[PDB]
Amino acid sequence: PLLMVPRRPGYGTMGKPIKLLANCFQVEIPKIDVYLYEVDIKPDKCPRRVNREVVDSMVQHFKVTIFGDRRPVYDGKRSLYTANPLPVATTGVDLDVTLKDRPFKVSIKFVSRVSWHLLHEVLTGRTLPEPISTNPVHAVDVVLRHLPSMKYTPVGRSFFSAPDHPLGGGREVWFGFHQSVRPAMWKMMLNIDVSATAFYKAQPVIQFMCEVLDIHNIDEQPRPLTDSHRVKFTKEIKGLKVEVTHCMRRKYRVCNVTRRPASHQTFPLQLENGQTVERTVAQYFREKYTLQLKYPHLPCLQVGQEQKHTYLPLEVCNIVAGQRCIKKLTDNQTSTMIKATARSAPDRQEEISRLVRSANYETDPFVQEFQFKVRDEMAHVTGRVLPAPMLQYGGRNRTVATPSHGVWDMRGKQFHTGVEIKMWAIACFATQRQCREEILKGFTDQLRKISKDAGMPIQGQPCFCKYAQGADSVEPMFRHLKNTYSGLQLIIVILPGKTPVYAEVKRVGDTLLGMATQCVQVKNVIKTSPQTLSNLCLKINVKLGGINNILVPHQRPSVFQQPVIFLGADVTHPPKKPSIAAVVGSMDAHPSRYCATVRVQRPRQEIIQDLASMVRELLIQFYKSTRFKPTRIIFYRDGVSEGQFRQVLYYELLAIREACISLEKDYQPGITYIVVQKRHHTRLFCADRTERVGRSGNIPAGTTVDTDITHPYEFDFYLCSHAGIQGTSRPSHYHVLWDDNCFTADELQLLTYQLCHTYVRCTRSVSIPAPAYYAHLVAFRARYHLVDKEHDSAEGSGQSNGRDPQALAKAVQIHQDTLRTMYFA
RNA sequence: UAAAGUGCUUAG
RNA sequence: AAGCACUUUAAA
Repeated sequence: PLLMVPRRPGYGTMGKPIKLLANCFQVEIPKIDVYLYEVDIKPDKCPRRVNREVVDSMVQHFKVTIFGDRRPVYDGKRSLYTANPLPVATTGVDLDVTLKDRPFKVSIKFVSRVSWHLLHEVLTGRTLPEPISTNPVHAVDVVLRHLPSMKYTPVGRSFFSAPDHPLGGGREVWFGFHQSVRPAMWKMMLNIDVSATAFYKAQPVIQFMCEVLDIHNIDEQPRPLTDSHRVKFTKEIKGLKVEVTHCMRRKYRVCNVTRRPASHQTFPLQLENGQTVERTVAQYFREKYTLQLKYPHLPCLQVGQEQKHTYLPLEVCNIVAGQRCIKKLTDNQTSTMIKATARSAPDRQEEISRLVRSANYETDPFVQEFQFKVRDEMAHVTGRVLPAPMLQYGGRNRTVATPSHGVWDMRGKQFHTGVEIKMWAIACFATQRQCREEILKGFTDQLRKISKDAGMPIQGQPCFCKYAQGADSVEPMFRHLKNTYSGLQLIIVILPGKTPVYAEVKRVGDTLLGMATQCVQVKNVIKTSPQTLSNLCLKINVKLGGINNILVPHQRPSVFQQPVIFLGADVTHPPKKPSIAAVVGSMDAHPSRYCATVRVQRPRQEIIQDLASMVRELLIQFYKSTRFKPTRIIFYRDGVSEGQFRQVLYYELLAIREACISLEKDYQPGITYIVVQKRHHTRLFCADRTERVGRSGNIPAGTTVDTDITHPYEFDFYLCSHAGIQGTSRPSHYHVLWDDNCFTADELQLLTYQLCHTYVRCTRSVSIPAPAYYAHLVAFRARYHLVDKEHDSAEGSGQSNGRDPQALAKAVQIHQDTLRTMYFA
């Protein structure tokens, strides 16, 4: 049966009101039935751009019969839309279109009609809405997307165009926007955000090579390139598109570069009657084209197939404009781009506004034919700044921290329940020359002092201290350390940086060894900063079950008046690699301690294939530490795309239902299902310049919005719960997909904001609630758990196929000592 | 691998 | 290529 998403149970009333601007723009649509036609192109699986050009040419030539004065819109797929009905029948209409010259056949056919009248009735709330191309909001999206997709180079939901800001290496940054539409209160809204990316600069291939290899001058010192030069240049040119200047335009896909120059590059010239004349490329272009090759000492692009084997000098080829860099940018290019692409919050807002002001929607033919009117000014909103919760730390005095501006420090505070660390070891995978014995000795001295001042005094001398240069030497070492020492709290592995040592250390200490490990980079060991040490101590104390702080028992919502558990779930995708799904669960009464379980799943699967069992295990452990039955389950979810919300819900909800049918008997606790997501393109700004926080100029921590830019009838809200420091903050969006607990807007909003302050790894306000963050961490920890076994699967005699049997599910299974604990930090 | 925030990821 | 990069973080 169909599911029923609960509606708005009310709006929020808590917190200081604040005026805001938003990138959402209103859209006037007529309450008119508009007609949808299913378009099929006969050469299948083509680019969307060529399909768009096909239909444009079709409309150009076939208006005498069919389209006439109309100007339909097309999604690049099997969806065309038209304002007035079209003079074609139920049966399809096959038309021929021309475009070396390869024509297409197209079959357009009416399927149904979408009523924007029903949409207008939904947005105003006059009618209750819940009793691909067939929904009307998608048609609005297509109408608004049609024009920019002809003027600008389209990527995904976004649009770019050429400007000049060289990144280096024949690359440049193209600016542009992201466009999206969504139904909000009273009006369709249009999201427009600023984006930029990397493209190959359009220029002669001579200069592209010149810029790739940094041969600043080649004219005056004419040099024939090298082996290393050629390898790098082939790496950077192989796969790209080039145009030929000696023939009007002529475009090829370059697939290799010759090993030898045009002077020495010989091919069998093909004569009529199948005759052969061996000739060199430079000779060929001299005798057929009357072209004195300026650089015949330079190699040639091989554009043709293995049968044809065409050879073009770099001298005549240009880089075709409009090809985006897919291969990873370097460190240098990344730094340069973020130097150029960085915008603070007010800068970003004053960019978006001028951009949408330049778009001139009033003079867009495809907006005019559908009687659209999009608002030119940003959306004015009013939001509420929630009150941050207090946190009780421990010690003799029981200090309490008041988080100002979504941040506090542990300086002067102690853990609620500190732990003594009696037996501990340390393993430097750095060399003797990287850190002297004295360096690590002082490092450990100050770590011990700061730990005692944190209320968690790590006591005594290191039980073990030894260097190691072997990645495959961590399995023996740990084994030794497990048996010689009985009751070892933890070890520390100091690392030189990125290394497989970390992967195998985590794999052993979490699956084989089953003991606590804290890894530290050498620089932080040798350049000591107390803040780093304090965060390390936080992670360690949590790793030994020590509760850092608790949420003040007084300042809490009424939901805590009953045993409640808190769950966060996340799924991470391979890109034929396995997918990883993790779910966590609070173990204590106050939301600080979490256990977790993790499973492996089919690649590219959004839904969580197995859920009930996982929830089962979690619930069990809750009883084990609570002896109580959780009456309310608060499920936080991240990962599901907006396209596939409800059906996932069904299984997941019926899974949790199932997981609660098992425990005891006649057990139906209150389930509340919320989906968190940070991917959206809604960005809220301060309408009052005075209230911008920090140099970034963001909104304050605790800002929430429940009004005219949110959902018409479903229970969603924005909560920018984090200190915005760098640029425009990302307001995490929450959407209530289920509530049996019947909670008001104020209650759930402030609960999520409080959960954003209960993060153990950081004495700050984090963007999303703690269970979701922990689930993400569990996913990544399992991802490292299943890295291809060192010196066994890699380079098996370059990728290696996985082992699908249940041993893969046990390669992610955690040693029993490390499963019940918070090894996530 | 002290951490958070951010933007490039990477999805025709 | 799961992984980069930058900014900030225990003076008073």
